[PDB]
Amino acid sequence: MLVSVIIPTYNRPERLAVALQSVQTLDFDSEQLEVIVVNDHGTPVDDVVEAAGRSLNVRLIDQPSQSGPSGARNAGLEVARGEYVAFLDDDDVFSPQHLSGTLPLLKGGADFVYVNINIARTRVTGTTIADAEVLVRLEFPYDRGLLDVTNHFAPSAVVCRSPRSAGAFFDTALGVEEDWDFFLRLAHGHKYRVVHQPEVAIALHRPTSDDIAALKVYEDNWHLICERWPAATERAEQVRRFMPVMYQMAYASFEAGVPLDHHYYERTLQVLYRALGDPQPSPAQVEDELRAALE
Ligand SMILES: O=c1ccn([C@@H]2O[C@H](COP(=O)(O)OP(=O)(O)O[C@H]3O[C@H](CO)[C@@H](O)[C@H](O)[C@H]3O)[C@@H](O)[C@H]2O)c(=O)[nH]1
Ligand SMILES: Nc1ncnc2c1ncn2[C@@H]1O[C@H](CO)[C@@H](O)[C@@H]1O
Ligand SMILES: [Mg+2]
Repeated sequence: MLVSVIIPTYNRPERLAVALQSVQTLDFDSEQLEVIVVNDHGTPVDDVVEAAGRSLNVRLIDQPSQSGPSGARNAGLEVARGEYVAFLDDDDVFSPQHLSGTLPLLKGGADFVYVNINIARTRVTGTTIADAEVLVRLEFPYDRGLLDVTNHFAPSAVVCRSPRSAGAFFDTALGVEEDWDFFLRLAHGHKYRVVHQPEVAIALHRPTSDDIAALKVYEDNWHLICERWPAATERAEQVRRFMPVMYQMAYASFEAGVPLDHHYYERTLQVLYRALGDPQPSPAQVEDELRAALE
């Protein structure tokens, strides 16, 4: 009724158990909450789901074919009855404040809250987020249009007004950055009021020919998405120009068989945020920082 948790899942029955248990330890009245698990035509997870359902109002949906996270999430958005929807990937965990920390902002007039993200390089549980080897923390406020440049959060961090009621769904033609496209669909396409909640955190758990072709899917979907959704300030429209620069440097390294920094994208976001801010750096300066971020 109040909140629908949507968990797309695929061949990770055991991570899905951790995510569900992190819903069960929510500091929240469970009579107001439903959970929708969507098996994207992988190994069955009935016994995993029938276990948690002894406490949560849980629904298991079985896809007719492997549809990608877009098609699986959409299946959840279609039946989610909550005024509000909270996405949770099957390999991530909520903190117990995930809803008590976001719902007051939504009831107050927000349409879309994202919380802080801890990039967890060790597996954790919901009540033990702050016992993990935290590699990076994504905590960028919404004051600069960073989200217009490229994505800086993840669906496990998002609680938002019923997208089925807005008629806003995931694009099934995108297997990567389908979330970036969806966030802009809500914020621009449907004028959702985006608000950052920095007092709540999730734990997000995260070959050359292999790598070059992989990042190329990302750049090409990033161009697609940029073209579909123009930036809502001129500075952000200018700072998009440094993304193909960052890609070119990534490709250069990959071709020389040199590895990039572990979280070079997340170091890149910090450079792009800087470039969007009060004293504006010259492009040669950003370029030098994109270097360090990637080295
Ligand atoms: O065919 C698939 C693959 C995955 N999933 C589920 O989708 C979620 C995300 O999959 P995962 O492999 O964990 O994604 P990440 O690599 O962590 O992130 C991807 O999905 C993110 C949102 O989770 C986007 O931010 C990024 O573009 C993209 O890299 C999880 O619930 C998966 O179980 C499906 O339902 N179907
Ligand atoms: N604009 C973009 N948005 C999201 N991801 C992007 C991206 N450009 C590349 N990537 C690639 O996807 C992974 C990011 O964590 C990593 O594989 C790599 O950084
Ligand atoms: Mg993941």
